[PDB]
Amino acid sequence: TGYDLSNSVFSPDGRNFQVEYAVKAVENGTTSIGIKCNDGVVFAVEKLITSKLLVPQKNVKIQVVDRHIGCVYSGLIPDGRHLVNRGREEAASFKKLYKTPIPIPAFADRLGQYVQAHTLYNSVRPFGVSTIFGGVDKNGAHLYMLEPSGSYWGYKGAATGKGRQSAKAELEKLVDHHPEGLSAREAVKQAAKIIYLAHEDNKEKDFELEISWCSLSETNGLHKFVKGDLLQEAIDFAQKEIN
Amino acid sequence: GSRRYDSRTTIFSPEGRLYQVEYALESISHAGTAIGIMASDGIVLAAERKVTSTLLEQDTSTEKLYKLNDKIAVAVAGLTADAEILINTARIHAQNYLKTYNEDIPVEILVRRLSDIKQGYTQHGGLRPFGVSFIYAGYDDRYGYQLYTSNPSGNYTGWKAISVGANTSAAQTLLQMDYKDDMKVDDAIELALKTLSKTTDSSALTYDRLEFATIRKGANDGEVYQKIFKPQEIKDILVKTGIT
Amino acid sequence: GYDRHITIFSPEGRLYQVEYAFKATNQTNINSLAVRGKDCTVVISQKKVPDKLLDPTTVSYIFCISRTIGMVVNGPIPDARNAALRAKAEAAEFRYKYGYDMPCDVLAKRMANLSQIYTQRAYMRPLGVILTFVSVDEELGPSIYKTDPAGYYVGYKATATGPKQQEITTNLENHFKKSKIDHINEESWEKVVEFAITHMIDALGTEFSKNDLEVGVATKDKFFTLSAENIEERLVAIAEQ
Amino acid sequence: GYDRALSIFSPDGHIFQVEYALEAVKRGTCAVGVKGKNCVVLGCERRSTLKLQDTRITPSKVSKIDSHVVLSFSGLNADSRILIEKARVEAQSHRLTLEDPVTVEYLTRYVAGVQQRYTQSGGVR
Amino acid sequence: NNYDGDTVTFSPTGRLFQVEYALEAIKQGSVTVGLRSNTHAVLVALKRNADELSSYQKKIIKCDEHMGLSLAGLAPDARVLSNYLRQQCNYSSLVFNRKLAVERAGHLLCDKAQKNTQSYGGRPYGVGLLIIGYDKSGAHLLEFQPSGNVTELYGTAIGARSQGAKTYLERTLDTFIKIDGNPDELIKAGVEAISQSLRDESLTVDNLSIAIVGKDTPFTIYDGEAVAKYI
Amino acid sequence: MTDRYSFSLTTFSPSGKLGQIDYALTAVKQGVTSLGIKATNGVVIATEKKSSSPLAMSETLSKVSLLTPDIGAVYSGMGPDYRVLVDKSRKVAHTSYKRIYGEYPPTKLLVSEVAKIMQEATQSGGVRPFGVSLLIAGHDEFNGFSLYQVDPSGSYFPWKATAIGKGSVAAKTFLEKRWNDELELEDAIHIALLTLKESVEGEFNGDTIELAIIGDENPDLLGYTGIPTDKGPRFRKLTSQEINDRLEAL
Amino acid sequence: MDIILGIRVQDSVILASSKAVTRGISVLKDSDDKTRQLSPHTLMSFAGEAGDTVQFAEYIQANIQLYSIREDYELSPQAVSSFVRQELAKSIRSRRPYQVNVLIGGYDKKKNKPELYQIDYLGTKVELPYGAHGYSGFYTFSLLDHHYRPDMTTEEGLDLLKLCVQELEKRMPMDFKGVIVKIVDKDGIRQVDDF
Amino acid sequence: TSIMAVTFKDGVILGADSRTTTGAYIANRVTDKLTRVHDKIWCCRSGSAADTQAIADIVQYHLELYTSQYGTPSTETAASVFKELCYENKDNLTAGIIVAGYDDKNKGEVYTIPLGGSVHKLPYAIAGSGSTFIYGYCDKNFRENMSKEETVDFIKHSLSQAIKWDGSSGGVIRMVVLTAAGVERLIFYPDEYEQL
Amino acid sequence: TTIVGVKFNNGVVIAADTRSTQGPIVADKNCAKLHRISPKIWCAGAGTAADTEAVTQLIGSNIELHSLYTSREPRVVSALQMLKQHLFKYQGHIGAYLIVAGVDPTGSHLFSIHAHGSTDVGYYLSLGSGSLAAMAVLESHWKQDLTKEEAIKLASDAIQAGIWNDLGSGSNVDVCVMEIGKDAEYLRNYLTPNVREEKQKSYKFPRGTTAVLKESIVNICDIQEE
Repeated sequence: TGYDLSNSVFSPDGRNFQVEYAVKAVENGTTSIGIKCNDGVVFAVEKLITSKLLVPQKNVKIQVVDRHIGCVYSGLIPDGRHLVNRGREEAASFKKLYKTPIPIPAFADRLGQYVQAHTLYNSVRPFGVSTIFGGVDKNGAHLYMLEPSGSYWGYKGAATGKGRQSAKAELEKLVDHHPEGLSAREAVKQAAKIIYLAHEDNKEKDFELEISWCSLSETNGLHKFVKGDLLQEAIDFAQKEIN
Repeated sequence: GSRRYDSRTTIFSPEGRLYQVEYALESISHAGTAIGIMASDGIVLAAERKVTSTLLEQDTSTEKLYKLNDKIAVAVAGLTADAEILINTARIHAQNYLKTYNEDIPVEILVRRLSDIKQGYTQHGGLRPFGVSFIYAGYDDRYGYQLYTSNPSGNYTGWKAISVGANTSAAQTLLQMDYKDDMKVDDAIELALKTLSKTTDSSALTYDRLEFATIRKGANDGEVYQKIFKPQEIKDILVKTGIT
Repeated sequence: GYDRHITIFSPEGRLYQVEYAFKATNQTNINSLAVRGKDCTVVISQKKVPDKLLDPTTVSYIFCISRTIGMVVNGPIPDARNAALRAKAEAAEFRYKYGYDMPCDVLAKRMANLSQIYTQRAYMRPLGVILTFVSVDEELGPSIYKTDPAGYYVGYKATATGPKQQEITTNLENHFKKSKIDHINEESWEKVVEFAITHMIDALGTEFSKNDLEVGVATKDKFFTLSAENIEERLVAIAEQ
Repeated sequence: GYDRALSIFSPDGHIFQVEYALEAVKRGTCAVGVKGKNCVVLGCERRSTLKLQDTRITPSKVSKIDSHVVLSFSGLNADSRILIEKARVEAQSHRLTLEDPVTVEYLTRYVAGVQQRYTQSGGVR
Repeated sequence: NNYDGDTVTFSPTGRLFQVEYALEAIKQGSVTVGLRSNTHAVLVALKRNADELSSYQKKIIKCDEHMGLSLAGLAPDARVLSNYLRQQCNYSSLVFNRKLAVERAGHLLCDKAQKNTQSYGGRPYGVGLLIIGYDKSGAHLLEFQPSGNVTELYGTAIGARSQGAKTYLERTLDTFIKIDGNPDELIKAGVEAISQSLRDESLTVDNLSIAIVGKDTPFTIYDGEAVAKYI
Repeated sequence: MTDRYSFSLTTFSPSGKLGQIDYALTAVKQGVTSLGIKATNGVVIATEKKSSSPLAMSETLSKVSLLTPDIGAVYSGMGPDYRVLVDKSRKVAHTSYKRIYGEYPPTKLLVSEVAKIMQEATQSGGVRPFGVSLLIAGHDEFNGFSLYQVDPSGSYFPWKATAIGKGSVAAKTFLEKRWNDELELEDAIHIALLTLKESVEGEFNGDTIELAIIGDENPDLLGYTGIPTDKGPRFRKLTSQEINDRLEAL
Repeated sequence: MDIILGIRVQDSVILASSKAVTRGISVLKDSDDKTRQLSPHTLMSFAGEAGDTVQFAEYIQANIQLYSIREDYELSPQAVSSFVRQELAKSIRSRRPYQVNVLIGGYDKKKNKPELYQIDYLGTKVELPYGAHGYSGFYTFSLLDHHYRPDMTTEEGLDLLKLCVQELEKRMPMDFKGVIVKIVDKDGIRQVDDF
Repeated sequence: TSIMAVTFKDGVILGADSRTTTGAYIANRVTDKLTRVHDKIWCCRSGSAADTQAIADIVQYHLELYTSQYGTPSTETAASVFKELCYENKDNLTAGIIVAGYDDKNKGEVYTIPLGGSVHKLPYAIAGSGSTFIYGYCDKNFRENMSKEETVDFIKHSLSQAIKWDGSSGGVIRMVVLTAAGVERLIFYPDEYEQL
Repeated sequence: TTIVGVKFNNGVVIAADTRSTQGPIVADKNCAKLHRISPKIWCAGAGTAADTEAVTQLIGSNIELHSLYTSREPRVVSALQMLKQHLFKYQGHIGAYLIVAGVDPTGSHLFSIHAHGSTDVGYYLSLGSGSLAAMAVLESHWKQDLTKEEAIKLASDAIQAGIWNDLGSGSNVDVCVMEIGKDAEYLRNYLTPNVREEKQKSYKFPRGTTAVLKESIVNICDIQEE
């Protein structure tokens, strides 16, 4: 029938068929989560290792907009890097005229111009990725998760991918730990444990720990990748918790 | 598999002739019957309008008679939407020739420019070709009076007397035996009126529902004068012919 | 059946894409209540209980187009942002060329024309959301105009968007009929907010909290949205009656 | 086309466009010509069976492109209102740019090149 | 099942089937094996012909003195992407006066390939590419796939019977990494890996093409008697 | 139908007529009842507002729009579909006419562009034509009073007494026998009130019934004095109180 | 410079074009055709800036010949000057101004009467019994009006031209090395090599 | 016409000369030299009134889109928009611009924009025709964090030397108070500063 | 050319003459300087009258559409901002000196435009070549909140003083009275200082004085049918 034939067409159920198929494309992949704290935001995503031939610190998918905005996606790899490359030219257009970093609440609209339009136009296929970005600006810390259907919402924590169901229940437990949110280093140790509990379905192949955070404490508003002793501290701490 | 012919008209039909043109021929038969006659003293044009009863005022509004110039005249039988585009277009091309060359445009060159517009739709793009048929009646200083017929296929041919609408082949038979080389203006009025009554299901054909126009050479200094006959004057034509 | 499922016309005479666009609004299950006061306008929409969504204090279903102009949207959110950003760009060039605030009639007139343009485009689908533009004019006073997915817009005394909108319209039908006036006689905007909440509870059939409601306030020469403390203050005063 | 694709090939290596284009010539009028030693004779068939046709005002199916170069076709007269006019423009352009009378082999490549260009171009026949 | 003819519609599996149909062109195409190190990089590709008298066309295109690649897949989708990388290497060496990064080249190819696949119609690129190059960070090999993924590996193999050479590269990976600065050990390592993937085909000088590039040794195409010593 | 020929509405249909025209005629017969009457002393039109929720404003919806001050119009169909043509008709009349001719175009030249705009939507494959019917009435010192009817096919024809919408069938016989050209404008107003009652009765009050008349030049509606050549608009709108006066005097 | 003179006699039209073309100071060639033949019944010359008038009359001749083949009828000389004026009107309003003068004359077969039109570099259509261009016309304007009559034949117009050219070369120092005269009558273009 | 701005403890006071002089004739002396693009963010204008009114109005709807889409503008964000327009239009449009706003965090800020445009933080700005005389007078009596009433008399006595000793600059001095309290406009009769 | 205006409580009144002069010779005795924007807002142009009317017909076909779209009365500022953006579209190559005067639901304001597109505001403004002459006369007549009768008298004295001084201004003067809540009153031939004197000697020449070469008769109607 003409219902499922062409996309960008309304359905009698109220939900377009391309939205349900886009979620299934997001569900297939690694597990990406995030944590929004009081002093900043913390990003955590699984890195799938196919074989030993991979070189570490190369294929990392987390890209940083300026210094204050990190970006991570779960979904089709070419569609994820393509959306980030657009936002780079989008964020640079605001700093060009206005000479000021782009606010994160309005930063979701620049990425939404590409995603929400491709759902309307037939000639271009919508993005099949779910992008989780955040950071800290003059208005405070913000964390957003963009859906492939074009909608987006803010989250103190979010989970996407195959393990989004088990990880979302764990993120709600961190709310009961502290009412004001975990610290910068305390959230990294708790985020890695949630990652290690999400490998039950991904245990078929090897995985690599991937964590990036942006806060006002150590970096004073900068987004950097966990390195040095901070990486091994979260590995050994969460390894004894899952025992 | 398949996924063709449903959008662009450039794909040929299994019969070699585009079915879009065949369906345009049926829309021509649904319109009125316009019968032109080419003579040495002028050209007679008459048609029966589609609108009816008493509600529409038929005196002022005439959709089947349009004047491009004091010589070239057209008779519109077909869809109005496709016809209106060429009406202003022909007026632009006719005045551009009068602007550049300062002369009356010949019918052969004018229709050729209009025929390429109908052909360009079937040539480039999937746009709809015009399925309206025009009857071109004009006078030139070389070939004299010229009478052609615009087909939806995009061509034109010379005709002494042409008919459209229903009973197309039946109208050409009645005009063949009544054709005369010495035929005057009044002789072409009565024979075209009797032929139109037999080829149409309505024998009444009052003065308001029927449009009548004749170019006459008997004007001052033999110049071409197009006289549009009002329905009040058309009523007197039925009295002279004795039909009504 | 291929043309009936797409934007092309159908033998019924009415396009099915407009009907499917209206059914997608009730799937979100977001009710809205907007009434026209005397000197002001209050728009209160049903706020689905947040968990992690946006900020816990305020989850905004009401997008402010410009100064003294509010908007509330029903239906899919991804179509609301493109409709909100387009209405802002038309308001900026309007106040620049004509040096005057966007009127409520033209604000819904240009948006209705854009809905018909997207229907004429085969590659792009029309907006499937219900757009309600609310503001308060100086000379014309408070006015509310709602744009259906078909594009039709006209003034409403009390408008509602949602599956239960039939119960909200019916309950508010006798409100203006009893007072025999098209607005609220209360001049102050404090009592107007308390009244719209009372009629909303009886219409939907359940009560609400400060996090279950978002109260928009459209005033003259200024526009603001009540915070969590202002919305809770209206609920406490009603409970003390 | 909405979701449709306009590329047409068919397994026989012969597109349906040219298959049904030759049928219009076979179903149309017949044309014949014979090239003699001192002259070229081109025959043409017209239908006079229809009532009240005037030959003088009717455009002749045999068109003169150049003084020593003529042209005659067989088929619908609608497609001839364009292709013939193209060869007439190139005839005056060849005598201008090259200062050469129209070459029969060169003009033939231009007439055959018009249809050749539309076969490779999309959205046109 | 109409999702195989439409690239703009999301399949029920979640990803287009046209990409999987494009992956078969890599397996049915030429079989190539390559590996790198912290100094040089080696690519061993197989050349094929349609007749005994037909010459073997080179599957290795040189886009830079320090950077090269090898193509396995459809012919048109390959050389078109080679001209894009050729202009990007000249754009960076001119405007920025620096060699093009290996990661930047991968992101540009993904944006150009996805633009044709995501848009209605277009020209989908179904050819795989193994790109090697040297810069201040050393040798790098990024495997280009038509699905839009580019990953950096020490070495890999594509084409028919790719699992034969892939198994040899995984167990010997720790050996090839510690070996650097010697072109004889890196080139000979690729000969034993491709021999397992090739079935019912002899290894000659005209069939195999070997090219190495690095800090000390630039990009050189070894043909004829040049590969007679290493094979 | 929905055949292979209807995938693009610009293509012809096997039925002999364009499918987009037949699809547009359905919305015309399902719309509100509108009409017009051209008398000697003026042109009167009658229409019924579309039924909506009781909380809706009746004064906001206007079934009568003015392209030029001397020319009125009444329509039956979708609301937004009417305002799209009005925005273009007013623009073309003020661009290709008012600028070069220095005056507003007459009713005949104004409707000629309105139909031409709809004809462009019929030829475009992607752009679909509107399914609304247009009744345009005007007054001038050259062609006098005129009332034109624009069909979805893209043409226009004058009508002395006609109607559009669902009540167009019952009004065709009523307006023909009960009204003629010998009647004045005042008698045509009473006939227009009884015409809408034949289709449906409901509430005949002026709240849901919008009436508009075209009279002579009114100096009070001009807005200034100016030169004696310029005259006031020939259109006059009946208020809610003036409509009820003709109801009790009917 | 580049003298082009013409006069319309009773039975024909006498047109004369210069021979020598002087480029700069030196004379490059003493024999050249400064006129172009449109139709057998129409003759038109060109004079003006070097290279602009040569290329101008070419595509004008191609358009007239193209329009004549379409209608199978030769374009009337009266409509030729209207088409040339249309192109000269757009030349002065374009980014590159073109100053081109033409003498358009011939024998109309419809009215069986000759016509001669004079057009300057401004592109204005003017019908006169005689015409010229350049600084040489100033001497021949008052002389032809005092002598030539509508009843003068073709043979007398040739001897009268010899008296004019003799006075033009004697008074003015410029030397065109003779003129090329082509008689335009019902019989068609007839060249005269006696000059 | 001379324009100047002096910051004080709680904000900055803006002022301008309302006379518009064409040649030797004054067309209108009440002309407004201050165009309001925002409540708390204003920009001074001097030189040709057509180029200043154009650039100020083009930015006027930029902050309207910036307010709803992004957020409340600041002095540094709003002043950078004027620089981008004057950069490409430097040859086509020559006009002086002084953008001095107010914020709830950094309080008042003054950014001087030349004819070609630029962004520089300065405690005070001096531009216009009659401003030639106030260079040495304003810097001597300038103080850090001046009082609200002292800043009013500072600019009043600063313009008094420019208005009395230069004809092209003069008229009714209009001073405004940008602070957390609100917007308060002042009007000064000429003889007030002419006797001082 | 002398054009001024006077604002009072119930509206604004303007004054403009009919004289238009091109060069040292007077081209036209009666030339209307009043231009139409909306029925409640009237403007008067100066400088080049050809480009002024062209801009008038440009905005007259624009704001009239927007007035019909909104179905309301456009603001006076809307008339000023559009005319300012017009000169920006032409890049200031068209010198335009006008006066923006009208009413709206907000009130009664006054504005003006310049050659480069500058906009000014004020209660009393002058326009034309007699702008300096008419502005100087009103200097002693300034008073706050003038009545309607004094608005016409004080404006007529400023124009009449410019007639006896500025030669480019004079002949008939047209006064446009615009009152809030009332249609605009257009007074034609209000002040006529010119007095036509009868000739002392008869200049009328009898028939047959001028010589005629030949005569001919042409008809502009259509040719006869018979």
